[PDB]
Amino acid sequence: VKYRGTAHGTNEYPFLIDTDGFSVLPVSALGLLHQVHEERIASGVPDLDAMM
Amino acid sequence: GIGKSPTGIQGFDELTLGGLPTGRPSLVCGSAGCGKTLFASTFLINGVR
Ligand SMILES: Nc1ncnc2c1ncn2[C@@H]1O[C@H](COP(=O)(O)OP(=O)(O)O)[C@@H](O)[C@H]1O
Ligand SMILES: [Mg+2]
Repeated sequence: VKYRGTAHGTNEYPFLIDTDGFSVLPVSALGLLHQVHEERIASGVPDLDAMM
Repeated sequence: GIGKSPTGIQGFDELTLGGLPTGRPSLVCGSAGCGKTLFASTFLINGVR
């Protein structure tokens, strides 16, 4: 509600109580920093794989 | 017209057409955490600087 002295999150964050305890995975922590790879994966269908 | 004191906040100043009145008291209402203390602080800081 109020954290005096610096910035912070202001939205309502759904949290969970589990065996570990408090767990909070805010949706505002996701970032678009994804290392890409040049390898290819095999679907298992030869025709579909060759189509691309 | 009446006197007005800019508060540094450009958007608020242009909304008020100059800023808060000069020589008159102003009330800032709001629950805890709304930002009244910061509003006053930037008021003073911008006025001085
Ligand atoms: N560095 C900062 N960046 C962003 N927001 C801040 C920062 N510092 C304080 N705040 C905001 O200021 C709020 C408190 O402001 P303040 O006016 O002092 O309390 P109140 O609104 O109860 O009078 C906090 O809830 C926080 O959101
Ligand atoms: Mg306050």
